[PDB]
Amino acid sequence: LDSLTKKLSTVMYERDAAKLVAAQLLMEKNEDSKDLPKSSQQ
Amino acid sequence: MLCAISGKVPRRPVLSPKSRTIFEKSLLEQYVKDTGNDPITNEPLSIEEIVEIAQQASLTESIPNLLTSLQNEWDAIMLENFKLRSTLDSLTKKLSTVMYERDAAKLVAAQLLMEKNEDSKDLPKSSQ
Amino acid sequence: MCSTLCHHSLPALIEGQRKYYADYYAYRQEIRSLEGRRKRLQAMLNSS
Amino acid sequence: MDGLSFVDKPDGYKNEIDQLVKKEFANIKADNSVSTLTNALYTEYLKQRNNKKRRTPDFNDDDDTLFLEEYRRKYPRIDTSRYIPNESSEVSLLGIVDSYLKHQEIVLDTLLPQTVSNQWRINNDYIRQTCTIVEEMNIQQRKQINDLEIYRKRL
Repeated sequence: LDSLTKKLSTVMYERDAAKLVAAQLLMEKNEDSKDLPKSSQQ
Repeated sequence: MLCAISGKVPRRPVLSPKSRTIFEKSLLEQYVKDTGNDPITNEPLSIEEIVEIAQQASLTESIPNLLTSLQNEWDAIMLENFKLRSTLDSLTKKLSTVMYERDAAKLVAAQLLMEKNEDSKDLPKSSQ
Repeated sequence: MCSTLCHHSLPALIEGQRKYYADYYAYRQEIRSLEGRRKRLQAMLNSS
Repeated sequence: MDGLSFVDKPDGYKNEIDQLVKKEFANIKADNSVSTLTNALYTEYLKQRNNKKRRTPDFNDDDDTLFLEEYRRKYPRIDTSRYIPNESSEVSLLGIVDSYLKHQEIVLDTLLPQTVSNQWRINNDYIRQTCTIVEEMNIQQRKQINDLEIYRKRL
């Protein structure tokens, strides 16, 4: 019971931790688009 | 002050010399005969290896010991372990939802790691 | 939570080197473009 | 793997990232007879009935109530003897066990502190790491933006 709860806890923590990687990554990827688009335009 | 098997408050506690942990004699003596090793550390341990080391106020209304008290004890044992079996089943199901969602995130990161650096690379190339 | 923060420490501490090392190499490439673009400007004075 | 918790100072981003994680999940999709009766008792939600007999009984019964009557006597004498040895000690036996419970309680809350300290101690080490690298990332981005405009102004 408790030995599985350790796996549950470590996962959920690391999941939402890994989830924040995406939030960061997505906004930087987005920044690269408008930058290049507005530059390639002119 | 407690036993490290049942969750008791032992009447004859005995400590093992391989892993310092106090167990109630009956419960540790049973484990060694089942499989001769220490339950916690999984180290070699025998009955001779063990080293031997409480007041409950019986209620004022102490018939009930045969009927009411004994009934409650086997109710409380029954409905707890059943509910504990229910808890173990959900932890394994909620495990599967954890690992799947984790691996789902891994694929996003891997997909976005190719995306970002190539978008950055394109800005470096744009200058030329 | 102790075992959480214990684990969080060990997986995070490794991720940082990888985070930095990526940006470090990302920076190295950026420096090269900077390092060359000057030279073309420098060669404007040679023609004069 | 890397996502700085202390340094990164919204709920919308959690809701956003949840949807992207959700879309990638759309894609992937030892005892004897004792255990049998115990599991059946818990599942059915019914405890086995005990002897509801000693309490009621009835006078002028028969040979059956002659037994039931004689049961009530011996247990009432055992009862009255079982109340005598309790009252002899009285409250001394009770308060002696009350003291044991206070030694048992304080031990738990000592472990609550030991865990509290080491848990905050691990987080304390993480904090410094977060602030170390967060600066280094800040340094990197500044240099990144410098090139970005530098390369333009050369061309």
